[PDB]
Amino acid sequence: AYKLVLIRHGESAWNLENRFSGWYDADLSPAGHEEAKRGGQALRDAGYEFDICFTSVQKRAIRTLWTVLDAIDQMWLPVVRTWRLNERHYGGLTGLNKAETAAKHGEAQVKIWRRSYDVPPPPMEPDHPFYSNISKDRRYADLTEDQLPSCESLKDTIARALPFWNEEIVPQIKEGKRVLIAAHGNSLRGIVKHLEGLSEEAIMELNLPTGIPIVYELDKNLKPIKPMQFLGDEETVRKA
Amino acid sequence: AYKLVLIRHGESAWNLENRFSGWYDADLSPAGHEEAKRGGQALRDAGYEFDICFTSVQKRAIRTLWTVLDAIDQMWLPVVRTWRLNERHYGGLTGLNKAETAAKHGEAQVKIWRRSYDVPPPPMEPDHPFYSNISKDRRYADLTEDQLPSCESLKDTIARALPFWNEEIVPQIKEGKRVLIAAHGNSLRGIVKHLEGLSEEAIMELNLPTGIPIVYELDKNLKPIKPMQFLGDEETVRKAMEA
Ligand SMILES: [Cl-]
Repeated sequence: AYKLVLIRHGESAWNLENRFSGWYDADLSPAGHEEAKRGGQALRDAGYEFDICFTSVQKRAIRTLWTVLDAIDQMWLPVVRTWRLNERHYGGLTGLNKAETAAKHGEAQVKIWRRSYDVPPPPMEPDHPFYSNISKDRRYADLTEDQLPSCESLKDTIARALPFWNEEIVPQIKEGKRVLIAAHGNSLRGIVKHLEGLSEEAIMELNLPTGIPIVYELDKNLKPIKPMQFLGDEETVRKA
Repeated sequence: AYKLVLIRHGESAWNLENRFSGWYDADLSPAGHEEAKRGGQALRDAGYEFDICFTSVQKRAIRTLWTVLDAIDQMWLPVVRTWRLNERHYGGLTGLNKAETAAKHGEAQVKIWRRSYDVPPPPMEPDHPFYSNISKDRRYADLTEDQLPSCESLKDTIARALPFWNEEIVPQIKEGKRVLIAAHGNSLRGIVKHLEGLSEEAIMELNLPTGIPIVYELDKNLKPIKPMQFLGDEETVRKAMEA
C-alpha cells in the first residue's frame, strides 16, 4: 500500500486580520508557524520519511514545508513548487475584510461565494489594490492569458489542480515514492475529492484541519483503503 | 551579459567546535544563520532577482539558501539540491578536532591535506564514528559504490562537481536564467577555478568569504568580463575577506 501525506498550512498574517487571502502571498503568523512545528514533531515521532515534496508558490505554504522538513530532518528532500497548488483566487474580494464584506453584501451573499462549488467571487479589476501585486508578478510570468485567474470558484481551483496531480504527482506515487504535499485548503480539497470521490456538497462541508499531518494509505489504484488519518497527541487528533 | 551569484555558507556548529565537517551534516550556528540573513539583505538592497537555485544536500548550505530566499522574498523560486555541490569529504578526519589533529600529526602534515590540491585525507574506515551516519544515509542511496567517497582531495571534489555544473547549471545560464548557487568552500572553488581558469596553486590560495554574495558577470562563452565582486557594507566585505 502507498502512503501519502497532506498538510494544510496554518494561520496566516491576513487570517488574524480576517481578510480574504486567495493569491495574496500572506506569510504565516507566529501561531501558524508554531502550528507547523508541532505538526512536524508529530511526523518525526511517528517516524515518517519521504522521498519528494510538492508545494505551491505561496510563502505560507512553502514556509510550512520548510518548517516540517527541518523538524523531520529531511531538508535534503527534492522539492517541487507549482502555482497549481495555490490557494483559490478570491478575485476582487482579495484584501477585503470578511466581516465588513458580510455587513455590506449580506451574510447570505458572502456565505455563497465562500461555500459554493461553482460561484466565482467577483473578478479582480485592474484598479484593485492588489491587481499588479498579483497579476503582474514574475511568479506567473509563464502563465497564459487565461490560466492567470481574475477570480476562482472551488471548481475552478480543482480544474487547474488535478492536471498537476495526475501528470506530476501520481507518477511519483506509482513509482513508490513517499510523497508529501504542503498546500492550501481549497487546493487540497481537490485532491481529497478526487481520492474519496466526494460529491460537490461533500467537499463544501469538509474543513481540513491546519498544521496537522493528514495521512492516506492508497491501494494499487491510488484509492484510499481507509478514511484519512491524523497525527499527533489524542488531545489534538481528538479535536479533529 | 549573464549574471551568476554564489554564496558560501557561514559558521556551522562544528566550526565553533573547531572540528572537521566534510560530509557530516552540521547545521549553521546562530552567527552562521545571521550571516546569511545579512547577505540576503545585501541582495535585497541591490535589487537582485533570480530564476532558479542550486544547492547541496547539507543543512548548513540549504538553510543558507532558505534564509536568503526569505530575505529577498523569493521563496517561490525553483530549487535544485545535489550531492555534487557538497563540501569536500574529509575522510577519516571527519569529526576530529583540527587542533588535536595538528598536535598529533604536526602542523606541516595538517597544512598539507587542507591546502593541497591533489592529496586526499585518510579514508573513512568502516570503524569511523560517523562512517554509518554518513555512508549509510538515505541521502546517498542512489550513488554507485564508486561515487560515494570515503575521502576527497580538492581535485576529487571538483571532478564530481563540474559534471553537474556543465550538465545542469550551464544550460540554465545559457537559457538566460539568473542562477543562485548556495554551497561550500571546496565545491564553489571548483566553479571559480573553471570560470577564471586558475592554476592548482592559485586555487589553493583562494579563500571565499562567507555569507557574502559573490557576483559574476559572464559573456556568451560563460567567461567572466570582470573580476568577482562582493556585496555588502565596505566594512562587512573587508571583515569577511579576512577569514
Ligand atoms: Cl526548497
